[PDB]
Amino acid sequence: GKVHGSLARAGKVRGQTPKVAKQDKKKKPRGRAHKRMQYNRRFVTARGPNSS
Amino acid sequence: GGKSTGFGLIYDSVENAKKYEPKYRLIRNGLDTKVEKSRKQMKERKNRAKKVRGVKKTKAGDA
Amino acid sequence: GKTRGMGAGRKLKSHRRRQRWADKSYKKSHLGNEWKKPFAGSSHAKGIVLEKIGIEAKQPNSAIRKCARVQLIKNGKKIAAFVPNDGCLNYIEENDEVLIAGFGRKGHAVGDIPGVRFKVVKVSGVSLLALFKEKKEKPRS
Amino acid sequence: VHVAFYRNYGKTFKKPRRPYEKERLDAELKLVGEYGLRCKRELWRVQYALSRIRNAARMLLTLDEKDPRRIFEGEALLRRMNRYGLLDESQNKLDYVLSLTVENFLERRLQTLVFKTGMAKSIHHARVLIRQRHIRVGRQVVNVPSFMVRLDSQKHIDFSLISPFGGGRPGRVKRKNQKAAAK
RNA sequence: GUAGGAUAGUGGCCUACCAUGGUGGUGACGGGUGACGGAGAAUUAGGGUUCGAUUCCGGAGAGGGAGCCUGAGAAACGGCUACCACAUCCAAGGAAGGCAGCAGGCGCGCAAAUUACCCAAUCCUGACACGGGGAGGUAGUGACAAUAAAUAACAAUACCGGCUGGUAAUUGGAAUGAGUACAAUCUAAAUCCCUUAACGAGGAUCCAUUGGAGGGCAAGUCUGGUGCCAGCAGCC
Ligand SMILES: [K+]
Ligand SMILES: [K+]
Ligand SMILES: [K+]
Ligand SMILES: [K+]
Ligand SMILES: [K+]
Ligand SMILES: [K+]
Ligand SMILES: [K+]
Ligand SMILES: [K+]
Ligand SMILES: [K+]
Ligand SMILES: [Mg+2]
Ligand SMILES: [Mg+2]
Ligand SMILES: [Mg+2]
Ligand SMILES: [Mg+2]
Ligand SMILES: [Mg+2]
Ligand SMILES: [Mg+2]
Ligand SMILES: [Mg+2]
Ligand SMILES: [Mg+2]
Ligand SMILES: [Mg+2]
Ligand SMILES: [Mg+2]
Ligand SMILES: [Mg+2]
Ligand SMILES: [Mg+2]
Ligand SMILES: [Mg+2]
Ligand SMILES: [Mg+2]
Ligand SMILES: [Mg+2]
Repeated sequence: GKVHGSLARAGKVRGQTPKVAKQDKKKKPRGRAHKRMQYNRRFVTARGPNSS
Repeated sequence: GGKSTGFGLIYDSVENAKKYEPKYRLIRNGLDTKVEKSRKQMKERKNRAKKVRGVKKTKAGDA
Repeated sequence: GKTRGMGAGRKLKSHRRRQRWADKSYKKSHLGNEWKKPFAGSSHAKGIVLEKIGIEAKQPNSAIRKCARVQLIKNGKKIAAFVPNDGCLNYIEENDEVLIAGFGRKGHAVGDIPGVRFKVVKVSGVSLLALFKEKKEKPRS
Repeated sequence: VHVAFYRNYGKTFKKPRRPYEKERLDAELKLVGEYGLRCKRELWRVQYALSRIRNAARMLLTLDEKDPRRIFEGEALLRRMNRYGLLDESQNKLDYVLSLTVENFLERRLQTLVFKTGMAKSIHHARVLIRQRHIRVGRQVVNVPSFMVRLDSQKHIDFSLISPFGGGRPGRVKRKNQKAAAK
C-alpha cells in the first residue's frame, strides 16, 4: 500500500537536486610543477591529506 | 644550427654532366627545362589510342 | 597413484586431455557454444529498443532497476539491457538504436539486478555518458 | 609489402604491479621531487633500464668464470658502465653492477648535471634551461633532459653559443623592452 | 604381380589377365574446426599456457565447376570455350562480362583511410644506357601500437616553519616554444622536419584530462538535497 517504485520515477533525485554553480578557481600547474607542489606539500612543508 | 652537410659532384665538363646526371638535377641547375605532363592523362590517352589502328591512332588518343 | 613408466607418455597425455573437460573455463572456450549466444563472440552489438522494463532489485535491496528490451540486429535475438545512471532511461525510446556491451562479468548477472547481463552504451549514436553530462544532445531524428 | 613495416620498436617502461602501495608511492614522489621529474613514467623508465642491466649482470655471474661468453659480455657491460660514469675504475667487477641504484642513473641526467655544476639555481631551472635550448654538451645543442652524459662529455657542458646566456642576441622580451625604452 | 597404353619421366596413373590382398585401441575409418602450414607473437624461476588472416618462405584461388590454345614455362582467368549464378547495353536483330590488383561505391557488421602525385629511390621487364611499372615510393586520413617531450623558471615584499625552506590572480623584470612568416633548405615537383629575418605570454584565458575518495586500494566520520525512492556498487 505505497508508491515504492515505478518507471515514472526515473530521474527523481537528479531533478530534485538544487543546482550550485562551480567556483572559479585558479588553475593548478601541470606536470613537473605539479609534482614539485606535491613534493613540497608532502615532504618539505610536512592526519590524512584531506582530514578536517 | 650553424652547420649543414650534403653531397657534391664536380664533372670534368658540362657535356659529361648532361650525359650522366639525372634530368631533375640538370633542371635544378638550369641546364634543362621541366616539361609539364600528367601521368594519368598519358595513361588515358594510351588506353584510348589502344582501340584505334593505323595512322588515325595518333589523333585517336586525343578524344 | 600416478603412472610413472618411461614408456607411459601416451597415457599421461591422454589422461590430461580427457580431464581438461572437467575444467569449466576450458570447456567454455573449446565447446564452440559462444557463437550461439546473443553476442556471438563479440564485445558489442547494436539493437533496437522494444520496451522499457522495470526489474525489482534482489534482497536485501529494494529498488526498481530500469532496463530495456533490445532486439539484436545481426541475429534477431532479444535481451535485457540495464540503463545506468540517474534518469538515463528518459534518453531511451521505443524503436531507438542502441549499442550494447557486456555487464563486466563475462555473461553473468551483476549486483542486485537478476538475470541481466548487458548494458546500454550508446543511444542513437550518442554515448549515454555524454548525454548524462550534457556534453552532447540526442539527435532529434 | 610496405618497407616501413620492417622497422621495429619497443616499450621502455612498465606500470607497477600494485598500483597503490603507500610506501612505494612515497618513495617515488620523493625521488621525482628531488630530481624534478615530470611524471612517474620517467622514474619507471629509469627503473626498467636499471633492471635490464642488473638482469644481464646477474645472468653473466651465473656462468663459469672462464666462460668466453661471460668474459666478453662482462667486459662489454663494465666498459658501458664506466663510460657513463655509473662505475669507478676501482669498481671493476660485475658484482658491483648489482649494487647500482636508480639514483646512480638519475645522477647522470643532463638536468641533474646542469644543476650540480652551478649553471642553474634549481633542478627545475636546469630543466627549463635545457628545454629552452640554452645548454650544449660539446658543440651540439641538447634540449633533452633525459640525456645521459658520459664521463668524457661532462666537462664540455656549457651555454649555447646562440643563447643570451652563452653569447649575444638577447631574448625577444629584452629586445622588446629595449625598443620600448628607446622612446 | 605380368604385359601394354599414356606421361617429360617413376607409379593402378589407365587398360587386359592374374592373386587376395592393404589399414586398424601404438585409434584406422568417419565427423568437427569460427583449421592454409612454417619462420614466428604474447607471458616468462623452471616446466608450461595461449596466439599465428596479414609484408619472409611454401601451398592454393581468381564468382562456382569443367575443358583448352599459345608457349621453355599456365589447366593462366587484367587469356579463350561451355554449363551454372549474377549481371551491363540494345535501334530487340545482337553484342559484352569478372576489383580475394590500386583507389572508390553498395552491403555487412563492434570493426578498418584518398576515386591524389611520381618512376626521384629499391628493383623487374622489353628490340632496349633511353620506354613502362597503382610493383614500389611520396603526400592525404590515421590517439592501432611505439619514442622523446611544453603547460612555466627566478628575484623583491607579506605571511608562516625551523641563514634556511613553503604559500600568495602582490610587485619586478628575464627565458622560451605552440602559433605565424620573409628566406633558405627539403622534395621527381610539393609538403613536413631541421635552420632562421620580423612578430608571438601574466589570471602567462597559450585556462589538462580521465577515473576515483567504506575495505580490497591511495585519497573526507566536510556541507546541501533525496529518504530501501532515485541511484550506486567488478566482490563484500
Ligand atoms: K528485494
Ligand atoms: K539495502
Ligand atoms: K610414368
Ligand atoms: K602393374
Ligand atoms: K594449406
Ligand atoms: K616463349
Ligand atoms: K578496389
Ligand atoms: K624507378
Ligand atoms: K575501494
Ligand atoms: Mg609400366
Ligand atoms: Mg599464416
Ligand atoms: Mg578465416
Ligand atoms: Mg590484408
Ligand atoms: Mg606469401
Ligand atoms: Mg591458378
Ligand atoms: Mg567476388
Ligand atoms: Mg568462372
Ligand atoms: Mg581458370
Ligand atoms: Mg581482376
Ligand atoms: Mg594475373
Ligand atoms: Mg578501427
Ligand atoms: Mg600512443
Ligand atoms: Mg593548456
Ligand atoms: Mg586507504
